[PDB]
Amino acid sequence: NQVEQSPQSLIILEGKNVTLQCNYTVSPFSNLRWYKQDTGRGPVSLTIMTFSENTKSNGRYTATLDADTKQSSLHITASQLSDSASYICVVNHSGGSYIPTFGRGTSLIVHPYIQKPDPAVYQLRDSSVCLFTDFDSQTNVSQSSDVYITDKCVLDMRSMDFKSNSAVAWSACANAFNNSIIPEDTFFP
Amino acid sequence: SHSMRYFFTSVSRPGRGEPRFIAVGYVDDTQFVRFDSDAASQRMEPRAPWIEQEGPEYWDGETRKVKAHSQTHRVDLGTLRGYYNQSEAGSHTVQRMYGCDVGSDWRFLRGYHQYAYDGKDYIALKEDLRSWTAADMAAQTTKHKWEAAHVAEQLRAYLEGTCVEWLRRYLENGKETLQRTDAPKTHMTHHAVSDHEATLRCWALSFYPAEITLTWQRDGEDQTQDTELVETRPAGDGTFQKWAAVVVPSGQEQRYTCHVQHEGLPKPLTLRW
Amino acid sequence: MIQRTPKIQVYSRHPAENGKSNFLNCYVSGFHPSDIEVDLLKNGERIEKVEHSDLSFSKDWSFYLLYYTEFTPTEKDEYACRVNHVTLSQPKIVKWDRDM
Amino acid sequence: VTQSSRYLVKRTGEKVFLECVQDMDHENMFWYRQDPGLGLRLIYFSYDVKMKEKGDIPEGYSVSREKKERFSLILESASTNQTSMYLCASSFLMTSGDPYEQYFGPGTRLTVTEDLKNVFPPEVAVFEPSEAEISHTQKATLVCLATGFYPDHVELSWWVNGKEVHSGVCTDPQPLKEQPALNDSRYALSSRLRVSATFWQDPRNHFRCQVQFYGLSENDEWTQDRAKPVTQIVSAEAWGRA
Amino acid sequence: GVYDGREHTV
Repeated sequence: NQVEQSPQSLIILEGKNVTLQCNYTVSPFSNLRWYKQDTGRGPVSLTIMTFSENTKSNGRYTATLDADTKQSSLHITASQLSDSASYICVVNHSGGSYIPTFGRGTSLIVHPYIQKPDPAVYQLRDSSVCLFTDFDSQTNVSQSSDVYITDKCVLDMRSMDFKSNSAVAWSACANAFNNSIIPEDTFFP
Repeated sequence: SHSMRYFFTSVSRPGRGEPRFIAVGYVDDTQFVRFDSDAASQRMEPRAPWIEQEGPEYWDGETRKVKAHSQTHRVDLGTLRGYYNQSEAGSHTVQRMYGCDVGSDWRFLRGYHQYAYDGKDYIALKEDLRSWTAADMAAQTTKHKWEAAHVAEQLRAYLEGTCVEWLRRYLENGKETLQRTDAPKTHMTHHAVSDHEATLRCWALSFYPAEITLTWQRDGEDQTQDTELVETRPAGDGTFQKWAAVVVPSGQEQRYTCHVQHEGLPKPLTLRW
Repeated sequence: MIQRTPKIQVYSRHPAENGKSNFLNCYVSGFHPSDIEVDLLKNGERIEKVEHSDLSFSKDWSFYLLYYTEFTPTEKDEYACRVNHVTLSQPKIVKWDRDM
Repeated sequence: VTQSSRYLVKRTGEKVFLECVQDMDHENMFWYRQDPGLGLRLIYFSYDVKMKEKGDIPEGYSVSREKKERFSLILESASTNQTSMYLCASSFLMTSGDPYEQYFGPGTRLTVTEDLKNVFPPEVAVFEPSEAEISHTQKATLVCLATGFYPDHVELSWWVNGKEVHSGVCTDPQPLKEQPALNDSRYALSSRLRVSATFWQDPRNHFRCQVQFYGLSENDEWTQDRAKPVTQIVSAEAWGRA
Repeated sequence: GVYDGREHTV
């Protein structure tokens, strides 16, 4: 490759400022673009930047180019869940190919600020499924013997301005989430 | 300070024949590429030995781009004939020159994009690379079209940026020829006719770059009254030549002194008979 | 439309001596339009081996070419360059002077 | 810039034709594939009509560009190693427009499997809010499970009174491999819908989890005993309780 | 290297 992005992924708390770095070898150089890509979707252009363009404050996004050092940054001020996406750095060689050079992307996951954590494990029946919810973003849960466990997941209620993490497991609900690092103040049946 | 410049000439041919299109690229006073529309290759070709280093990807890409220039001009020749209401019988020339100057520090200094029709300035980018300067109503039509399509912006990016990066790459990969300065091999030849007068010829051979100054003096006093200078001319081996002559009374030969100023000299030289 | 007549210079790459395998030059400059016929003559007959530089132009849009070839000059040989252009009624010949 | 289909499942050794069309008069057209870790990689590049250039990974693929508005990707013989996200794109020539403004299609999820045997639709189930959660948080979280589906081509949607609700909703980014050991393993996917305790308690409100599976068409052969695993919606439901 | 950007006719 001739376009490296770093880090390969980062998990930031919402309201934190984030920076996505991009180093390129492509020489000589014509233009650099920053694409935003949500899962299953096409890339959507945020900024294009020529040598004769350093800086662009496009709302909460700020793109920066240093063509001499072959480096670009994409700053995002006061991050929010909607910023969660893959951010691709694409650079164009001046040789005549008209085939752009893609970075492999960076995964930004913005976790919500759980100010009132109320971690609890509840049991739901078919109309056996266990629901870990209301835990704070510092807590870690991932994909899992006959006991499947899901990745953590953030849901917004716009009407009530209330955000909550949640994970699920299936084959007692105490049995399922001793595997994970559950807080000491977790409510159970 | 160095510069990279491309020169594009496209000449319309009446009836049968597409326009003759010739393109050449210079770094300083050294030609490195050509494209001829009448060439058997239909390819961008090297001139200097150092550019030959470039891989297939460069020659394909340069050929592609330079063919687009040739097609752009083919259409321009047509449009201009329509703007000036000229015959299909008539033959006409467009010339396009662009490039960038960098300082000693290899940073951007000047960019320029000049365009001519029948040996006359048609339209040019100003120094600030934003507004255009037209010569007539036809060029003003082009100016309005180029304002609206935001052309200045698109060319500026190349001139301020990519142009400078191409130049650096070439200075770097062709250091042994481009960053060299060959000192002028100077001598002097004596001719006369009876007692009527005497003539000294201040030769200056095998030097690069081309910019040079050959002056004559009489008792340390600059003389331009009875001198004959020729235009600096290429030897063809990458180097240049020049000679200044002077007419003097026979016996005064020693009184006259020729001063040579050049980049690749430490101090300006001085010659007598 | 302006048309400009060329300047002509005939000379050798290196200072000639009888037997010294050299290069004969003809430098045509300051002309427009580009279309130009240039031959290098030996004893008033064209040399077939002649080659030219790629067409370029200067600050005034005037064109310039270099027409050159190898030659092993002798004493009583007399070389010259022949130039014809739209601006010339009759083609112009310029004889190679050794000291110019 | 559009693409033939959004989801494809195919048996190995089938000649697959992914089509890409644009009415934007673009000369440049691209066929990319996006795999996790590698991002986008160029298969083929058609510069203008009736032109072709090998990309980073041309092997196994051919392309047709007879018309300008259509660029055709061809899996000469399908194989598991061609299971990928396929993205089309189109820019101009320098002479036509901005040559560097690349426009992308929506993308196509193609799973190649050695045997369409392995294609199963999901079994879907809604699980009702805990009475614990209600009295504890004054809130009610419905969960939904889709299980035993292959390929990984599903769209989960919560419908409340026949309206697609987007808020109070959470669907696993990845689905789980049911048997991580296999490479034709069936998948699982959960999703949560959360509403006020009073809204769920009201028996006037209908809750439905809808999973759109993308499987075999009517054009595909089927010899097996069980129902043809064709594209279909599999739903589970629940009303509020007193 | 030849101008790689957009071509505009007069």
